[PDB]
Amino acid sequence: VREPGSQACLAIDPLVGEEGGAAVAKLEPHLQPRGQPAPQPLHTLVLA
Amino acid sequence: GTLKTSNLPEELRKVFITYSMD
Repeated sequence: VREPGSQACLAIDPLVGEEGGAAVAKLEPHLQPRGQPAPQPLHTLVLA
Repeated sequence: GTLKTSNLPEELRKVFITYSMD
């Protein structure tokens, strides 16, 4: 008989870098609000 | 959050709109 002492099997486990991983970022455009005095289209009429 | 600005050249700012009366 032989003993597995020296030849024992190996388990594996990755060295995950999640602890130092950057996050996913969401973008939102800062709308030029119409609540603030934004301009409007100058629909014109004629006084005949 | 943090602010970002687009380098969009004026040439790429042109838009055309097609629609119907309703």
